[PDB]
Amino acid sequence: QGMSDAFTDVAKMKKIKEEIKAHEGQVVEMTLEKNRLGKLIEVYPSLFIVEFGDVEGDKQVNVYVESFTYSDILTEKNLIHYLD
Amino acid sequence: GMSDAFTDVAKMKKIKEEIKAHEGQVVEMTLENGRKRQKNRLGKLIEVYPSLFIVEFGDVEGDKQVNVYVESFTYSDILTEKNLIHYLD
Repeated sequence: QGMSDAFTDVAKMKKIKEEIKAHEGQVVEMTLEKNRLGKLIEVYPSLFIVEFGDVEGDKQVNVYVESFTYSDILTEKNLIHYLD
Repeated sequence: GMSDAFTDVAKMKKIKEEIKAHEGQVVEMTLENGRKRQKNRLGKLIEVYPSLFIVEFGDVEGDKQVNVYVESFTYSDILTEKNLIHYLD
């Protein structure tokens, strides 16, 4: 007895890409497996871009931009949560 | 001694101006290494931000590629000549 179809790499990757695209322009909470809030400023086919340091509740002196691959999420290197 | 045209402050101001002015248009870029430029690429300057800019490669006529991808660059990357850039009309 194993994780359902919902947890195959192909299913999970499909969901990750969908969820990221759907949240473009909105706030995300992200970790490095020190949590940060960022704005999802750009979403592209092979990468996405987050601006950190200027979200209310997580304001920092340094405002910077970081790119992530979808693999960063799939592999659980970085965890992401989509804030409404 | 090179003139004030080539001080870091001068060059940074010009880089930022040139990128801002060229948003939406085509750039030619290549990595600094030897005299004979290798693997030059054409891309569209699709976004300009305060700390960086974003180029889409692979869909410019004359340099079309199977894979279309974006890459971001800092203004420091250009200032320090890690990547070379030219603004095509």
